[PDB]
Formats: sequence, structure tokens, C-alpha cells
Amino acid sequence: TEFFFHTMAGREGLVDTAVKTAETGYMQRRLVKSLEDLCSQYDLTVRSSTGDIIQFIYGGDGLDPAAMEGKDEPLEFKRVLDNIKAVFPCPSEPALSKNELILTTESIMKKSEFLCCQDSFLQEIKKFIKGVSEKIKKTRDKYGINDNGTTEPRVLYQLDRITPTQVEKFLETCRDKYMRAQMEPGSAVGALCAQSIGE
Amino acid sequence: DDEEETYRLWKIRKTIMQLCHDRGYLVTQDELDQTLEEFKAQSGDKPSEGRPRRTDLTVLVAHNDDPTDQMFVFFPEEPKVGIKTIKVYCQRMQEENITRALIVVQQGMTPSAKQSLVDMAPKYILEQFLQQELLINITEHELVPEHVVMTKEEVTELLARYKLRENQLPRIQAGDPVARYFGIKRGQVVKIIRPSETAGRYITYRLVQ
Amino acid sequence: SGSMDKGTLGSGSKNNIFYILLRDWGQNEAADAMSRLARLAPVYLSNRGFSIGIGDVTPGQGLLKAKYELLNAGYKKCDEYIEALNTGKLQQQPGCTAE
Amino acid sequence: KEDLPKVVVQGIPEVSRAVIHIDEQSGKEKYKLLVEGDNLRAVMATHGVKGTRTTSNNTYEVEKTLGIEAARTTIINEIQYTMVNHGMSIDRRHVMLLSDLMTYKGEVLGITRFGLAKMKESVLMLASFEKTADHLFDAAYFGQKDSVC
Amino acid sequence: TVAVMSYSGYDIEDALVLNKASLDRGFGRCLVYKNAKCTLKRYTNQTFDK
Amino acid sequence: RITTPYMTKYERARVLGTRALQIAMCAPVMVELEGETDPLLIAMKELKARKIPIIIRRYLPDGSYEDWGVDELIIT
Amino acid sequence: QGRFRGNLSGKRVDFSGRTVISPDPNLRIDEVAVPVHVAKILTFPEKVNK
Amino acid sequence: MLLFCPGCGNGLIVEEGQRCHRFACNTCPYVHNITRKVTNRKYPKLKEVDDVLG
Ligand SMILES: [Zn+2]
Repeated sequence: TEFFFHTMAGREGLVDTAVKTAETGYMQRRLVKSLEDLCSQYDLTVRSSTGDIIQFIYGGDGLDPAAMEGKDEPLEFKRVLDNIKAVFPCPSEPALSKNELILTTESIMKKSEFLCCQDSFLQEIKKFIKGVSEKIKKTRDKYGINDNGTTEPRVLYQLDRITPTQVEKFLETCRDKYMRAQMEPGSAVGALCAQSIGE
Repeated sequence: DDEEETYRLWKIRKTIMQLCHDRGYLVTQDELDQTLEEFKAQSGDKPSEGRPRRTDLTVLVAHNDDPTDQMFVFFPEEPKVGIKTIKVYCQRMQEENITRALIVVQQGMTPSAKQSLVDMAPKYILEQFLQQELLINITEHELVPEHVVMTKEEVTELLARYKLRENQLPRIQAGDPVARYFGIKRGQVVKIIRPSETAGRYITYRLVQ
Repeated sequence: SGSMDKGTLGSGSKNNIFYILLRDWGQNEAADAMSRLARLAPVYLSNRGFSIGIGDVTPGQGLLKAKYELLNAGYKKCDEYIEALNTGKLQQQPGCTAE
Repeated sequence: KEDLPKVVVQGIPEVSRAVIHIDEQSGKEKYKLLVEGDNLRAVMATHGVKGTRTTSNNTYEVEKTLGIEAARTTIINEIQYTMVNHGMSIDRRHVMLLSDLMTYKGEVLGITRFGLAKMKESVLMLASFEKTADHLFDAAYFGQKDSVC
Repeated sequence: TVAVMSYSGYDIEDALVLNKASLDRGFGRCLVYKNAKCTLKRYTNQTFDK
Repeated sequence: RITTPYMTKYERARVLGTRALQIAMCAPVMVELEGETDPLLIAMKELKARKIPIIIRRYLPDGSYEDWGVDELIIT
Repeated sequence: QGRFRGNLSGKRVDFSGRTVISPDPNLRIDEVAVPVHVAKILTFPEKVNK
Repeated sequence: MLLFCPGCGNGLIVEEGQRCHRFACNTCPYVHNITRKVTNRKYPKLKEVDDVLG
């Protein structure tokens, strides 16, 4: 009896797969035949074959889903900052205070190369920098670390250690990742959407 | 009755105030912010209230554009509005020299009356609104994004920025509930501010056609 | 620290070490790492030995006792529910019938 | 005697059945209505219902009631929710592009042959997809010159 | 004589490793017989395929 | 000058294809190949040396265009 | 099987082969092993240059 | 309810005579005048569920 019930369940699964294959095949054909015309133009506007505009900017932001590192966010700032700290640990430079970190971030962001970057990404970078500066301030307040750089136990400077070289590397890496995460013009956006929905 | 009906009338009046304020017509903040108690003070019962005349509005003038330009709001008492009522309203608008009017029907408009309202006159603009639609403000709904009608200069700037033509913009039907809410004509452009998942906003544009 | 598994070495999602290599140092480093893994792991696995036997799936005495007790308790509770529904009133869960 | 019990005395005639769903949030247990009906405007207009925050599954009803942008948002949310229910994730940009394509002409157009005919213009693609003979004969009758864009 | 183990990573997905000596000693040796048929028919005219 | 300064993957693919097709058809080589009998490898070497004599003509949808040198663009 | 779906959108091609696959971990992820018999059949037209 | 003619067995309808409401048969002169109250209750099913859930 148990064997018969198990076989019933197995045959249910098999017939489910059998019907699903054909149904999704037809849906895939319809979706691709409808969506294949669209293309991401060089003015960042998705246009149909006839020239009509479907979107003024793809995805509202213009970022590639294939290079989408986070959970529908271009970067995971914590991971990037940790990787920058580990790759370039500068042992000959002092750590930065909250005010120093904010000042150097504001100085770097106002350069020309960051102007072409989208304002939302700059706001997110500012928010993350403010959060990490608050973390640094909380740690130094907890352990009584002085921003003068003369606290006797130097190991206390290893708690939340950030240096201007690391800040510059992190900002340049984030800007480069954002620039390289944009839709390359001419990409077959519609076919990608059709396949990524049908599969 | 006499409690839900007066509540519906008050909320219809408040939605009309919000719609007129959004269209640019002159309404005082007291009209925009009217509690139910003040409406009861104006009229506290269904037989006391007169739908055809006690609620009609003619103080609606587009103060931003021209105070001389006038807008009118009608509340026909019959659930279905016939040809004769439309004729009476049109001749009254002729008497007071008013070209823009809204008609808040109670249940519906007869197809002959609808067709007549379509071809009353290009000069006499009248818009049919069901009370059921006006019981809730469309703009206040969370799904509906922010719509702003753009001027001709802004439309020209938008077309010049993308090297575009008018017909290439995404379309929006004239009979759309938002379009009828703002009373936009064919050829006008509406900027839509979609709220993004992040703190940013996505700006798009639609052409009425 | 830690041990490699599907969550970090599999094709599931991000946090994959190969994905990190691809996103940080380009495609060539990721491909070379994949080739090195595919050449190294089989050698160690074959030299170590990894087998599955019938005794790898046989049950212990504690499992047998626990299964017997659980089956008895569950069957008793099911019989109690059957008797409650058949003869008398069974507490009806919201949104559904007694059956 | 056949239909006197079958006359409606109260409620929306299109609405079949509404249930009191409860959210059991630790902060507070809040009550919502799940309506298995097909009249969004009537439900929104009813007293005591916060019509500002009422959604629906039928994209056509949402479109006809609250505009094409509300229809687009409903399409996006419904597709994403359906995909999430099976545990598989799709980047929101794909579904957003699909919704924008479905609602770029001011009307929610399906991916069927009718909506595809209303969207696309090239004769050859319409013929290749479905109804080859009818599309080809209509194009010949209209003398429609088709580009190769 | 099957031994269940992972070997050389050449049996990743449902693949299996065979022993060269076993195949050399006749394990799995198989024969395939195919048919080739022809017809020599006499036609309506008194002439025939030859 | 308004488009992306990065050279897209489609641009790389087409530039490499055209350069390899030209090289296979007895076009002059600018990087002094070292025993490379494959035209595509020679084209990739030219791209790495930034010596490809090809100018991309990026077309805007309205009809406007702009020219970018391969050496002028940024490669990854 | 019409012209549009069977002969226009998707059509058969030459210079192609179809074979059963087997694993091989000693190859890089960007490489595929081709049998000698197939490679002798699938030809590439190389233009003579300097 | 459903009533049938004792004469031929066809269905009886309700009509009005010159004095009273009567059951009558459509195919024969049989009639039956109504003397007292006649009723046919049905007791339709009531909505019993309170519909609290979650
Ligand atoms: Zn009878």
C-alpha cells in the first residue's frame, strides 16, 4: 500500500513536468516574439524598433542586472570597504577620526570625475560614510581613544582603523564599479528580459 | 441614510476641493480643509441639503491663470441625467458665460446624454464624473504616482534634451482616470514621478493621445 | 576560518568565492581558480577515499525506539481526533469545515 | 419563488465573498479585507475602507480604475510576488521593462496576438508569429510598405 | 565488481569509470547485426534485373 | 562626447571581428606579431597595443552621430 | 513546419555536429574536447596571408 | 408545494373563481376552493459562519 501511494506521488510529479514543459515553451515563444525588438540606445533610452520610447532610462537607473552585485543594489558597501581595508592595509598612516573622515570624503567626492555619476549613488555613498564615521565615533567614545593620535595603547587604534589612502581607494573602486555596471548601449534588453522571465 | 449620505456628500465636496486646487483654481485653505462638523453646520440632513443647488460651485476661478476664467461644479439630483438637464446646465452656463463645468452624476449618464455632452461645443467644456469615483481621491492613492502637467516651455525643453518628437513619447489615454481628474487635453504632457525603492525618484513623461 | 561548501563554492548565489574573484580581479582569475579547483579536489578525494555503504544508512537503536514511541503517540492522537469528529463535536479550525 | 431568495439586499453585486484576514504583528493585530470580487471602485467607495491603500490582482480593473501608472505598478508587484512565491528571484529591472512595454501606449496590452498586433507594426513579424495568411492578405489589401527595422 | 567511490573526478554527474583490463578481457563486449536486403524483380516487359 | 567613455563589449566584438577579417585578407599589421598564425589573436594583440586603425561611429537615435577612436576609448 | 517557423526563423545548418558528452575535469572551463573524427570533417576556411 | 389533480393527475395551478382563490387543473373541469390558510415554508440555509481567521 505504501509503495502504491509512493508510486502515485511519483507519477504525479512526472505528469506535472510533462505538462509544464509544453506550457512554458509556448509562453517563452510568445514572450520572445514580443520583446525581441527593444534595444538600449546610446542616449540611455530604451526604444522600440519604430523609434518610440519605452523607457527614458532602463530600470529607472541604468544598471546591468548581470553585474548587479547586491540584492538589486549595485554594490555591498560593507564588503567593498572590508576588501579595500584587507587589500591595502597602510601600517604607516594614522587612523581617521569622524570629522577627518567626513572632511576627506567631502573633499574627494567634489572632484570632476564624480560629477557624471548619478546623484542617488553619491547620496548612498554619503550615507554609508556617515554610518561608518558614526561607528568610529562610538568605538572611540567607548574606549576613550583620542583623535590626537597619542593614546598609549596603540592596539586601540586597530579597533576601527581607516586611513585616507583606504578612503581614496574605496571611493575610486565604488565609482569604477558603478561606471562599469551600467548598460552597455546596443544590448538586447528585450530578449534578456524575455529569457530571464520565461526560464 | 442621513448619516452615510451626508458623509458621502462631504467627502465628495472635499475631493472636489482637492481636484480644483490641483487643477490650479482658487480655493481657500478652509475649503480644502473642511471637517464633517462644518459641513453639518452648512447642512445636517439629506432633505435639508439641496443637491442641485445648495452644493453647486461657481466661485472656481483659475487664479493662477486668469480670475476672469471661471469653472463650475454641478450636482444633478436625478441618478441618471437626461438630455433636458444637460440643456438646462448648458443654457445656465451660457447665461453666466462659463465655459468649464463638471457634472457629478449620482448613478450614471444616459448614452444619448453622454453623446450630447461629447458634442455640446468645443467652447463649452463639460466633464462627467461619477460620485463613486469622487468618493476617493485618486492622487492620494499609494499606487498612483505624482503627476504634474508641464507647460509648453517645459515640453519644448524636454523635446530638445532628447532630440525627440511629440509622437515618440509614451502615450496616456484622455479617458484615463488621472487624465480626467486633471482635465488634460490631447497634446499636453504629464511628468510622472515614480517613487523608487531607494530614496531616489524616477522621472518619466507621457503624452495625452 | 570556516569550511568550503555549496553556499560559498556552489552555483547558488553571491558570496561565492569565484564570484568575488570575478567581481574583483576579472574573468581570467576566476577561470584559473575554477580550473585549479577542478584539478585539485578530485585528486585529494580519490587519494582519501569517499564511499557510501548500506551501513551508512542503517538505523541505530535509539532511532528505532524514538520512532516507535513517536508512531504510537501520533497514532493515538490521530485516533483521538477521529473519535472526536465522528462522535461528538470537534473543535473546528477557522475558515474550514470539520472534515 | 425561484428568484425572490436570489435578490441582493446589501453589498456589491459583483463581490462574491469577503473574508476578515488578520495580521498578527507583535506590535498589533490589524484587520484587513480579502475580497474575491471584481469591482475595485465599489470596494474603494464603501464606507470604512481606506481606499487610498487598497490594491487588486486584476490588472485590467486596476488600470480602468486608477490609471495606467497604477496598472504598471500592479503588474510589477504581482509578477514579483508570483515569482517570489516559488522562491526564485528575478531582478526588478526585467519586470519593470516588461510592465513599461505592456503600458507604453496608454493601455494595458497583453502579449497575445491581439496585443502584439496593436503594439508592433512590421507586417512580416506579425505574419510569422500567428495568423500568417490573414495578416499577409490584410497587408496586401492595405498596401502597407514594411521597413526592415 | 562495482566499488562505490569517487575516483579521478571523471564520474561527476552519473558518469562511471570502467576498467581497461575488464574491457580487454571481454566485459561489455557486444555484437551489432545489421541487414542489407536487395530485390531483383521481373518487370511487366519480359526483362529482369540482373 | 556625451556617450560612455568605456568601450562596450559589442564594440570590442565588432572591432576585433573587422580587424581579424582585414588581417586575414592581407592587411598590414601594426604590432609585429611573434609567431601568431591566428588572425584573431593578432587582432587582440593590436587592441591591447591600442594600434587598431578603426574609428567607431556611435549613432544617436535621432540621427546625430559622434566618432570615437579605439585608442580614445577605455578598454577593460 | 511552415516557411516562417521551419525555414525562416529557425533553419538547419551545415558545418555542425551532434555527439554524446562525457565529463573531463582536466580541461579549462573555456575549452571543449572535440573528437578527432569530427574535427577531420568540420572544416574552417582560412585565408592565406603573410 | 406541488399538487396534482385527483381526476387526471396533471399539475394544479392557483387561479381566482367568482368567490374565492381555487386550485384548478388545466385539462379538466376539476377545481378546489381554498377554505383555510395553506402554507409552504422552505427554511433556506442561514449564514452561520462568523468568519474570523488568522
Ligand atoms: Zn385534472
